[PDB]
Amino acid sequence: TKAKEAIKSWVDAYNSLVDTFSSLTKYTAVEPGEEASDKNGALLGDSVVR
Amino acid sequence: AGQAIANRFTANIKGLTQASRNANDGISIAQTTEG
Amino acid sequence: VKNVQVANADLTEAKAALTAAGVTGTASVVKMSYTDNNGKTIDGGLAVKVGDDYYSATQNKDGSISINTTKYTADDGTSKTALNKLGGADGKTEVVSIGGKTYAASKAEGHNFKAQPDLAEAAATTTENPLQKIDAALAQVDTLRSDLG
Amino acid sequence: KVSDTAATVTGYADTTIALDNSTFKASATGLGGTDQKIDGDLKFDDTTG
Repeated sequence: TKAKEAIKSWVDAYNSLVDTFSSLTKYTAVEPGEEASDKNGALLGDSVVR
Repeated sequence: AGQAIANRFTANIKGLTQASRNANDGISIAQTTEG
Repeated sequence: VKNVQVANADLTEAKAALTAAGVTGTASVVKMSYTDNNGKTIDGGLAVKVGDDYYSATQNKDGSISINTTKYTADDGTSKTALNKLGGADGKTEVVSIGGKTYAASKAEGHNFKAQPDLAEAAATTTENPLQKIDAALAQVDTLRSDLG
Repeated sequence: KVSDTAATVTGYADTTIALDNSTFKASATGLGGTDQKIDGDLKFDDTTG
């Protein structure tokens, strides 16, 4: 039981980390492409998250 | 000249649009390559 | 059978296919079995065995027994009807003989080669040098890494 | 491993091109009589031979 709960907590922590990274690298596609969209991740294209 | 500065600025705006379109295409490149 | 029936003693369907293609002659038809260490075996169907080669043949609903000849659309504009073979080291998978060589049944059948020129093929055995192919998957990741960088 | 098993014919074990059927029926009707046209298609029997 203890190992099972530790595994569940570990996978939940990793999933939360991945969700945070995905939301932090958020982007929105704009058809005109005149300028970068407002809904853009600050650390988008940076070597940090990758 | 008024027309010279006018069409230079309009070409600058069009170039901004095109360069930002290519930049958004690069961001979509990054997203598809992430997938 | 809606068609006129002649027993497989004459083997006129294999005769037609092979001789009209002009590749080989008549050969018997046997049931296919999966010899394995565990011993599992499922019968795909009574298929033709030409020498070492084994061409898939299936029985239809009306009792008709015909070689599994895939009618794949070719670049000539007409659906070429070519008899099929086995693929993979397992031999369980059915593959199509196109252009003189074996291909997987994924894409090219059912549409002109003008859309898809080359079809993906399945290796006749386990894929060559597996450790180097793990290295090649890492090299694919490294090519995506070069593009990303 | 792919192994081959010898087995008898499952049913009549027909074919694709086969023997021509129009001339098959014509020959069947060529024996004689006033009317010998066959309803349906012509098949094989064991009691007759």
